[PDB]
Amino acid sequence: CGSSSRSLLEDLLFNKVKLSDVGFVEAYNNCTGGSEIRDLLCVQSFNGI
Amino acid sequence: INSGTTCSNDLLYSNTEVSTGVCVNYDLYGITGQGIFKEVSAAYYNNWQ
Ligand SMILES: *[C@@H]1O[C@H](CO)[C@@H](O)[C@H](O)[C@H]1NC(C)=O
Repeated sequence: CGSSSRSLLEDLLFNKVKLSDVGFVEAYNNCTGGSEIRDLLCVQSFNGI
Repeated sequence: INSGTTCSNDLLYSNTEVSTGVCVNYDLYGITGQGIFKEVSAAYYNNWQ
């Protein structure tokens, strides 16, 4: 199947939650250029936090 | 002589040399900082903002 396996109740839990431990990585990757307007986590990450 | 309200070349370059896409240092309209110019189209600004 492949090791990316949540569950369905885990999906319902994990779709209403923006900043989980994978949303943080995929939002921190998005700081090279902004590319829509801006982000808040990029302003945090470029300030040491 | 050397004192008054009629100033001669005391103001800086104020060039129209916007360097897009790169990380630079800026002071436009009073606000200092280190960032990026990046061209885009948007129209919620007014002619006094
Ligand atoms: C990252 O950026 C891309 C394009 O800029 C966008 O499609 C995507 O939704 C962004 N993801 C996050 C988590 O901000």
